[PDB]
Amino acid sequence: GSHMTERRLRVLVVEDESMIAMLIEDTLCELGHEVAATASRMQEALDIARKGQFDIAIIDVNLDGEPSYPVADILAERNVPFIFATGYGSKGLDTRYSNIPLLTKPFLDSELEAVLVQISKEV
Ligand code: BEF
Ligand SMILES: [Ca+2]
Repeated sequence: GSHMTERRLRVLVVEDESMIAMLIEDTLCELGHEVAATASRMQEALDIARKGQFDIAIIDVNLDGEPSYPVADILAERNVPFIFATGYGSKGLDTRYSNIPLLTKPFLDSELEAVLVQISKEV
């Protein structure tokens, strides 16, 4: 309807080290998001999952330890509006995006895709 949202856009992207940290400050720089998430954190990672409408969340890296806890995995068995990427590459996350913006944060076409494969969709 009319009463919608335009400032609730947030993206929580996390993983072991901070390689994802500044990797986010650049995303919000373009989107203008309010606050993103850096490094893997069970406390903040829970906010990207329990929120339900946090826009997007990335608890990548699930290898050499499978550090994804039941907060991201669960977030996958149902998949809401968001995106993800880990050593796996998304088994089949079903989001309202298109099942195309997913990966393992290999740094080369990851996060960018999630923001490039969308382009809003208003051509
Ligand atoms: F960087 Be998260 F290692 F996958
Ligand atoms: Ca990492």
